[PDB]
Amino acid sequence: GAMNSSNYAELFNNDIKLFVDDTNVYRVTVHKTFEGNVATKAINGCIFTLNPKTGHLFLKIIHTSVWAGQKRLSQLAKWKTAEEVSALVRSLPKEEQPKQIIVTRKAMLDPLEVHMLDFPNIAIRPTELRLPFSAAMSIDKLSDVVMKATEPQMVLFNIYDDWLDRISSYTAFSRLTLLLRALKTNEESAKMILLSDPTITIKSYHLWPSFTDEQWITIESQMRDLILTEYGRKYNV
Amino acid sequence: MNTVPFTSAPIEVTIGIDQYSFNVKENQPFHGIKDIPIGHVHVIHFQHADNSSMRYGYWFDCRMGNFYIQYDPKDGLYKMMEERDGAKFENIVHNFKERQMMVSYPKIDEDDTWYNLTEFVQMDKIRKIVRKDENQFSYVDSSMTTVQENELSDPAHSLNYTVINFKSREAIRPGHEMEDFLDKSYYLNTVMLQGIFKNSSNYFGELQFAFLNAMFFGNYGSSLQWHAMIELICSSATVPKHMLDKLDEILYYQIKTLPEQYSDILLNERVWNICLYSSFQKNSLHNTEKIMENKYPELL
Ligand SMILES: O=C1C[C@]2(C=N1)CCCNC2
Repeated sequence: GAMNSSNYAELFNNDIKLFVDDTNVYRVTVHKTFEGNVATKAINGCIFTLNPKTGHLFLKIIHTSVWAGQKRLSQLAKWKTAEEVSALVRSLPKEEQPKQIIVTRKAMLDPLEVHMLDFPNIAIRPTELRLPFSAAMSIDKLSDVVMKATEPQMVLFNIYDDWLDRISSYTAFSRLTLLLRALKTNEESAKMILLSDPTITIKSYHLWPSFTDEQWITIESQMRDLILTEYGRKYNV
Repeated sequence: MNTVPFTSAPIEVTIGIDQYSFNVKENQPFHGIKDIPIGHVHVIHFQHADNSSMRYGYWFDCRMGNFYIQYDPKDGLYKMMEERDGAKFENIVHNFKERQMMVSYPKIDEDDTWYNLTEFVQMDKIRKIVRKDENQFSYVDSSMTTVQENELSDPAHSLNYTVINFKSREAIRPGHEMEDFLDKSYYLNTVMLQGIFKNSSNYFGELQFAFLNAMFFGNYGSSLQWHAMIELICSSATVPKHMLDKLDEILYYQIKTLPEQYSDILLNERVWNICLYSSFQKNSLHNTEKIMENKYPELL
């Protein structure tokens, strides 16, 4: 059934599982036409498919050409997401295939279930967690590969960098969701926090800066402050 | 006009014959039902006065044999039986009629309701659904489960309708996942009509039989069957025009006959709102939509 605060540690056990987030699959800019009507222009998107235990991110880039000539794109985007996840699973060796796939939005359940009928033993689950994966496109290296793509492409990342050398996957996921929640609440401020010290750099093979353990504690505190801040600025408290 | 005699009526019971019903008191001198129209299947059904639990009854066609009812004090129910001695049977019936111990099937001449509810229902098909090949009639009760319910437990006592499952490999062609899930025409026309039933008459017969078992016995699995077969048609963008017009007539008479006070348990709000207001066929069921909106506007 649904994944929530009560069965949270299940994410870090040794049953392979993947989160799938479809928020950034179908992306548009809205604009005025010469006649003064409104129209949309699609831009490249991505499926965010994440193993929360290992940090492996399967970033399937969705090139705007897949929408050409198609109707009802918001609906199509859910089925295209399901199609690509099913294709990913089929491409993996049996012993790497997930036992569960957790979708971040309930509208993905039926599309994914139907595309995965061949895999009756893979559980398709919703979640009551409000996960901030829509903010993945605030990570500069991910936004860059998506916007530069000229054709469909899958790119593999570890969204935890080398953190698992020092911390557990529960703690790494907690850091990830704090970073993404901050970037979603105030991207400018969050990015300022992460880069304000030019002596701390991002390795070429990494997504986030090379913080020491002590620096991560400070960064994490600054992200909480930001989130609580914006929560006041928003509600006036 | 045929007759189903009763040996006796030892226990107080409400007896149904098709859409009619009457009360029989304990040891009342009741000896059966006469003037039953030839040409239709029929159902004779029972609810004991001391245990309204388990409605039960028998589907039969008097053209297929001479049938009678006899109470079994060991198994505690009224049983249908076949009399093979045709002379014995004619003799029994004639005596009971002469003594006027039979109720008359009370059909009004203007009234096509039973025909309209059983138009496509065939005894030969009912006997494939309800498997008990040694009898020519078929027993159904409130508790019998369907093959689909059993997949999700005695097989000899199950209702073998075709299982309708919209999220199944049979329903979904590889490579047409979105297309086949949002427009079920493939599953309706190729899998069910051409493949399983053979024609729409057979499909409507199972649809009608499922409704009647839901209505007369409160059989939950039959109600699920009825709604699934409706939803499969309404969710198909490509349906022959004659099927849609006939479906509208079928459903009209089912909605018309349903007890007003059972609408809450026999009608699925989601399916009916979807079929009448969202589906491909939302504009194709004029008679059904009009009677539903005037009889059960709450459900919608
Ligand atoms: O299992 C089954 C299916 C069927 C009889 N037994 C075949 C005729 C169509 N539905 C009923």
